[PDB]
Amino acid sequence: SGVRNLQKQVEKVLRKSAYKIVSGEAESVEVTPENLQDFVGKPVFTVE
Amino acid sequence: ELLDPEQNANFLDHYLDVPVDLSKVLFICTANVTDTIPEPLRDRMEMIN
Repeated sequence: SGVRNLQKQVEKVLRKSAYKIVSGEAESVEVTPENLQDFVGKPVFTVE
Repeated sequence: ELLDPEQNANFLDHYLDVPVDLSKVLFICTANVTDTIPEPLRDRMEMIN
């Protein structure tokens, strides 16, 4: 019910993007859902 | 207060009142199992295995 957990996720995605900028390849990371599983890994819950 | 990404930058403790600025520190933490750790602490950090 809280938004704290999504706040952790989006943090993680951003900071990985920071690594992709300053040293990584892309000068402009473009997250896409197909890309997403890279950054935040594979889905954990689905079958509510 | 240590592990808060923003509030580590102005950490203070009762002994020496003066705020410290830990923002540049690269903390690391080690736990044998990820389940016992309480949720508010456990939810921030990545759990590599």
